[PDB]
Amino acid sequence: ALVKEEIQAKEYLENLNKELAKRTNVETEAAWAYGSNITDENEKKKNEISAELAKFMKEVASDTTKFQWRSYQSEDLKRQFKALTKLGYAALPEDDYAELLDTLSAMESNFAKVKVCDYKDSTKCDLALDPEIEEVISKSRDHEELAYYWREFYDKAGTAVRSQFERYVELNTKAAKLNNFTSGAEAWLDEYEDDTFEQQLEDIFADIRPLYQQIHGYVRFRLRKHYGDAVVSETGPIPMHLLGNMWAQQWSEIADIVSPFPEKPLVDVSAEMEKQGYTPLKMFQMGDDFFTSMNLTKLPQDFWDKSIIEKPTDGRDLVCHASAWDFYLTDDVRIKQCTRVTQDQLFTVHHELGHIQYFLQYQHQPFVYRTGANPGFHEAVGDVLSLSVSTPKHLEKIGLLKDYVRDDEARINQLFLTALDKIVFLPFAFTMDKYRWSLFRGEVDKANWNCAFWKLRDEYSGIEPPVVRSEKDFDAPAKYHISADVEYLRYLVSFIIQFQFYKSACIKAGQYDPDNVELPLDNCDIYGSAAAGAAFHNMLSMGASKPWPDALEAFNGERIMSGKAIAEYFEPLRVWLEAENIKNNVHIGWTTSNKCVS
Ligand SMILES: *[C@@H]1O[C@H](CO)[C@@H](O[C@@H]2O[C@H](CO)[C@@H](O[C@@H]3O[C@H](CO[C@H]4O[C@H](CO)[C@@H](O)[C@H](O)[C@@H]4O)[C@@H](O)[C@H](O[C@H]4O[C@H](CO[C@@H]5O[C@H](CO)[C@@H](O)[C@H](O)[C@@H]5O)[C@@H](O)[C@H](O)[C@@H]4O)[C@@H]3O)[C@H](O)[C@H]2NC(C)=O)[C@H](O)[C@H]1NC(C)=O
Ligand SMILES: O=C(NC(Cc1ccccc1)P(=O)(O)[C@@H]1CCC[C@H]1C(=O)N[C@@H](Cc1c[nH]c2ccccc12)C(=O)O)OCc1ccccc1
Ligand SMILES: *[C@@H]1O[C@H](CO)[C@@H](O)[C@H](O)[C@H]1NC(C)=O
Ligand SMILES: *[C@@H]1O[C@H](CO)[C@@H](O)[C@H](O)[C@H]1NC(C)=O
Ligand SMILES: [Zn+2]
Repeated sequence: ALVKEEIQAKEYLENLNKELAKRTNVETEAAWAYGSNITDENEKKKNEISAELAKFMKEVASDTTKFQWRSYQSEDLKRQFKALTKLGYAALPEDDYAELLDTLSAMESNFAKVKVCDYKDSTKCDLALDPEIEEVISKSRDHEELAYYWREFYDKAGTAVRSQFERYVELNTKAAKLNNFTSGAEAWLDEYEDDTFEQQLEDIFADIRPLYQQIHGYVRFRLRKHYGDAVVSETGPIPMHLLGNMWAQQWSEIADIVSPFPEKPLVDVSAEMEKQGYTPLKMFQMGDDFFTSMNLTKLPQDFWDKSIIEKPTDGRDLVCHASAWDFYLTDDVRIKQCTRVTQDQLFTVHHELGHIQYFLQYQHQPFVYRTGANPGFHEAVGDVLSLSVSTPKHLEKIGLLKDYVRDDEARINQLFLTALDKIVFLPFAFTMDKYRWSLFRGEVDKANWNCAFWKLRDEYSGIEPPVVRSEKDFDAPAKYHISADVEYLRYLVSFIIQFQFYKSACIKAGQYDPDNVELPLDNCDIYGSAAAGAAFHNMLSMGASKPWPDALEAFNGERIMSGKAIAEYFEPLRVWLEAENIKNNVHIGWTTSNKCVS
């Protein structure tokens, strides 16, 4: 009978979860070694261990059918069993799985090994994205130099892996169908446990889109005054290489030329960090300080002993796109970041430590629950702190911002600066997965794959390549997450929900009151707030033990993903910007791009 079986099932899960942590530890160690040191030997080791774990997962999924788990009384037990039935890529036949792993490492290693030649010196051909190319894209205001680096990078990181990407799409689809999802789109969306999730995001995006159009319009106007109308047209999509980022995902790097009030202060603390002798170690210690100040968990000794926080100075190849690592034991958590001493990197450190904090908060949970409530939650944690770190309030406290007068004009500058990071990103993030979903779902013919990418970038973001592209190019994998097969919707979700978290954390900290002019949301610092920390502990400690609305409820009593909070934060900017665009007769919207030839 079922009563006795459910008792046996509980013991089965308890033992199996422990076995899964231990087996995954081994896979994670091999993946860490490869990411830290790209070699053919390490590639082989990583992929062989994964193949072994996949084989065990197949046996696990098979064993779940021996339990009448759908008949059980315990929602908790049922939730754990359901999690075990979900094989993902491990559902593929042995050979197909091995081919997929080979395809994935081929794409990640290609991305990591990209080197271009110096614009001024065709002899020097050892410039990597991190840090050499990214430095030029962010700092150069020479549009031809910018276009050179754009083309060189996209050709090498994107086009070079078209055939691999094609095989990846095929195997991803085969895997999804073996799990009885329609495609990889549905497989990814399953992580949000909500059949209306896509529509919810369409609705929120539609609400924020008009504000994005205004920012777009204003930035284009300002870029015309800098580069001239030969480079930037009034009515067309913005040439993306002028936006301070290789993928135009955030535009904060060009704030100095597009800021609302150029004669007023613009927060840029990179120079002060260098002046005060900041190091990657100091930055991480400061991040640790922020979490502990909120009564959250201190970084364990394993973290300091084992993390890589600076780019290695030997000749080795490695993945320099930052990552946080859970090894599924106790306190064995790690970061690999090629850290630089900049304002942006200080935020990145806090983002990374948000992942690490989540690992520590839920490490007592059964293995299947040791992940985010949904992927967006994991990405949001560190950003909530970064929002307060970025405030003039906090930056003055740590002596990085000097002689600052927070008048109305300085406030608009700061809000705009934040919008260039937070609002601008929304259409970008949506398109990363809208694109891959359409390929996964078989909605785009292979002959149209490249211009399908640029069409979305045009439609949603109103940006375009600096030069004419065609179906002879393949540009999507020039973005890390696309080469590395990392779902991107998590970041769109994060950028929305992080303002729900921030607003509530600020209210809890007594740092935000909508009726108190002295406590604006955009200058809230949650540093040292145990009350804000309590909310985080209540939520993060749950891991994936409950559907995400219950985790949100544990934080602030709400159960609904909402764009209300992000709109609330940016409302003073919206009012000012709508008026400024009218005052300057700023053209809003864009004609269809001519930069991708069919
Ligand atoms: C994705 O969807 C797939 C369907 O599109 C699905 O594939 C199906 O999985 C079924 C298992 O759940 C499987 O059903 C079995 O069928 C066997 C015979 O099928 C053969 O002939 C078919 C032609 O008619 C072919 O198409 C097949 O390829 C096969 O060759 C049966 O022998 C088998 O039966 C046994 O098991 C049932 C299970 O009973 C349940 O559990 C307990 C038993 O302890 C019961 O008390 C309880 O009431 C409950 O019913 C027993 O009742 C029975 O006595 C036998 O022991 C079973 O029906 C099916 O064949 C398979 N394919 C298809 C095309 O349907 C995938 O599993 C899905 N994948 C995922 C990951 O979810
Ligand atoms: O390490 C990562 N992940 C990252 C990348 C990665 C994923 C999978 C394998 C390997 C690596 P990253 O998001 O820290 C990560 C590394 C630094 C920035 C982050 C990023 O990619 N951000 C996005 C979005 C973005 C751009 N600018 C910003 C600024 C602030 C927040 C996000 C953001 C990007 O495109 O780079 O994941 C840890 C994890 C484990 C288990 C569950 C959940 C999470
Ligand atoms: C990189 O890996 C090689 C073998 O693949 C190993 O011999 C070497 O020690 C590693 N290098 C570093 C710097 O760890
Ligand atoms: C710190 O957190 C602990 C539990 O983690 C809690 O019991 C304690 O009240 C918190 N300290 C403060 C000052 O709130
Ligand atoms: Zn992250």
